[PDB]
Amino acid sequence: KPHVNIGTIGHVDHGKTTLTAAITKTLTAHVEYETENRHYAHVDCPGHADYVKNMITGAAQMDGAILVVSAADGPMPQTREHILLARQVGVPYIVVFLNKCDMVDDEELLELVEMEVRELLSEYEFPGDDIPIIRGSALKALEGENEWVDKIWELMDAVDSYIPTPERDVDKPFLMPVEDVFTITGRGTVATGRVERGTVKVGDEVEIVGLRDTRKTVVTGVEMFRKLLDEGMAGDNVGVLLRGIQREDVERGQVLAKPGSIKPHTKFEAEVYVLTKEEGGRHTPFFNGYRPQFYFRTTDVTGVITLPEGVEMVMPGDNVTMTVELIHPIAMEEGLRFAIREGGRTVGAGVVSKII
Amino acid sequence: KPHVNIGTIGHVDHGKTTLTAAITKTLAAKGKAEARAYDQIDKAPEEKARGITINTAHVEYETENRHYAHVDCPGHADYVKNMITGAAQMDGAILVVSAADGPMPQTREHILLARQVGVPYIVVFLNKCDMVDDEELLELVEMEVRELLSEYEFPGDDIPIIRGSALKALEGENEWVDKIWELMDAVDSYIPTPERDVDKPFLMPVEDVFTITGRGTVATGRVERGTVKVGDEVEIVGLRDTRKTVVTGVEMFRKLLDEGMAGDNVGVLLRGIQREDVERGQVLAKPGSIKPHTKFEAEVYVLTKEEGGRHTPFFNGYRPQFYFRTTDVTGVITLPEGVEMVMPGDNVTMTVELIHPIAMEEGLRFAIREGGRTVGAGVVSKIIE
Ligand SMILES: Nc1nc2c(ncn2[C@@H]2O[C@H](COP(=O)(O)OP(=O)(O)O)[C@@H](O)[C@H]2O)c(=O)[nH]1
Ligand SMILES: Nc1nc2c(ncn2[C@@H]2O[C@H](COP(=O)(O)OP(=O)(O)O)[C@@H](O)[C@H]2O)c(=O)[nH]1
Ligand SMILES: [Mg+2]
Ligand SMILES: [Mg+2]
Repeated sequence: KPHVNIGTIGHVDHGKTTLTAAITKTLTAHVEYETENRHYAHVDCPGHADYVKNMITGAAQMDGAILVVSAADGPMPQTREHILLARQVGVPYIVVFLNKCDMVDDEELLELVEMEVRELLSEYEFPGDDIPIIRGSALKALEGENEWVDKIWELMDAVDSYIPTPERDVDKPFLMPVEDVFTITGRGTVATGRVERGTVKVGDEVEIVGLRDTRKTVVTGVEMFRKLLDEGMAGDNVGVLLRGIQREDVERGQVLAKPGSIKPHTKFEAEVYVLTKEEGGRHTPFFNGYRPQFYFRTTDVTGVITLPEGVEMVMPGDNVTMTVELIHPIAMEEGLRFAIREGGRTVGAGVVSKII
Repeated sequence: KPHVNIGTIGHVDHGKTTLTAAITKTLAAKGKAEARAYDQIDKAPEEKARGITINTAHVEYETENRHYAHVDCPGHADYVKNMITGAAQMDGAILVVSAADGPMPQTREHILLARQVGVPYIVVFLNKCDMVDDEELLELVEMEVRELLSEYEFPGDDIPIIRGSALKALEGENEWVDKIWELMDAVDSYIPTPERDVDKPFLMPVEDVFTITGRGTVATGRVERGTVKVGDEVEIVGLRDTRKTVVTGVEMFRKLLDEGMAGDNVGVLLRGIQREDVERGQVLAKPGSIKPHTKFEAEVYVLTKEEGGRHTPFFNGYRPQFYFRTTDVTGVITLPEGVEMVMPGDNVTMTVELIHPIAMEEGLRFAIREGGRTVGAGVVSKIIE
């Protein structure tokens, strides 16, 4: 049965931890649980920076989120912050659990809160008019009341049907980041790496994207050492041979890809979290014009940072939306994670939020 | 064709993982390995020796002569645990020393651990010679490394020391690549090929003893090394005076076999032996091949709380249980000069005196147990007579 990564977002005390427990009983504290047609991994962080860092750099990468909103309070500023963040890091779908409905029985009051949640979701670019809003009480559900346990079921039905099962890596357009390039004596040039997505077979055309102008060629070999010939797929460590390609023609940090499926860019917006000293970062802040290294897949490229209008610095442990201009193009899409390094220290973790 | 377990040891940041990557890439260019990404060897997965977590990378490659399984580990604590209780004993090690820093404290500790766990042979890769062209400084570092090896009884005058650059080799610079070849020739030549378990002298730890009507007195266990068949002479070694007798049969699933082999779970029937003459914790062995001892030195890793172990230190005179193969035996610990207290998570050398003898030899692993939990993992480093 398919697996999906999700979690709970929304303002402090609105009920994420209780909902999380009520869901598990019915049917960064990780839990797993399953529905009839799907298995779930579920994250519930204890507030503040924990959400920021799981969402920018976490073990999972959320395929959808449950926004918890307390009927008693309405949307608060962390409700907004979390919706904004979700958009920034690429969370593809949101279902809402309107919680604490045991405390608010005026239907008219519930519809007010509902209207405002939808508007707030639509003010980022989520489709506020189509997102499921399930009325409930995680507390009364956890406490066994059949009335409210039923709505945990309704929530999980809405999760099953509205948050699609993510596209499997093997079904995506071929992509292999080039790890190294060398000549095998008596043979020729190979480009090695671990296939990230899709499938490749001898005779396929690929593009070599990033660092230099894109070129297209044909795959003349795919090898997994002493195990496999002619094909590879997501997860495989392979050497790829390419028609007409010498060592001067392919390098570490480029990618092999299905033609047209990914483009090179030098300029993008990203959401970045600045590591603390204790996390391995520096104690000093980011600033406009800072020119660290950006690590995207298998290479690192210098880039210049610009901070938002009227932000002069960003302190360790904080996050911001930054604009970046790289000195060389790199293959990239929205939602791609990267590290920011300077010297031998990881100073930042990012996700590409928009391509310019 | 012959298979050999090796690995890279040495102080943090000296270049172990970059060397490991460089070897795989060098041999990959000759169709003799899979080239392995530095970051995949560096970010080593977790392995799980019973409540103990060890971050361990495995690569494989071959030279003209042998197949190598090569281990590399991110942190000093991983090497501690790997060497004392990791899944593969090393048949040899490559000691990486930065020519820019010289020997450092993990350089010493790893040479010391290699000695304590019985690593047969060390070859040295004097790394980062791209940073150091002063011929005075090089020969100084090599003399220090040689002295340090000799201090722990390695043949510091015989040991090969290859001057290279892991980083330049990994980048493809031909002259540095040559030094990877020089290293692999030193590995092939100086690290001996280990004996196979089946060619070693028969040994089986006794698990249980009972009588089978119409067959005789049977000692069960799993054959560890060698082979056994009806008519062979065996000794019964440990816990009481050694006795020699004839194997009268070997059974598996209640049926008589032609022979039992390294790996088989068998019952060995023993001539002239009653059920009280043999017990759990004794070993059956090729006569003369193993001796019983009560006193030994060991290198011991003391588990943390989190691994299931103690939550307080122990002291000189600690008298726990020592679990050798199939049975616990009480022993008294004497700590070395200068060592007064041992904390959860420490590794130390100790002397032990058991209350009954056990068949043992240098290299034999054991657990230290107390109140039915494992508190330590040890290797017998020296027998004391
Ligand atoms: N009345 C009511 N209280 C709830 C409900 N769900 C949670 N709470 C309570 O509100 C407080 C905050 O809940 P919690 O799950 O920790 O909030 P979090 O900060 O979003 O994880 C706790 O006292 C909960 O027991 C509910 O459905 N109804
Ligand atoms: N200049 C130079 N640097 C090296 C060489 N070998 C490794 N390094 C660098 O030293 C650092 C540590 O190497 P690493 O292989 O991870 O050391 P390990 O902890 O012993 O695994 C890295 O920055 C390497 O790229 C070398 O031969 N020359
Ligand atoms: Mg909570
Ligand atoms: Mg390393």
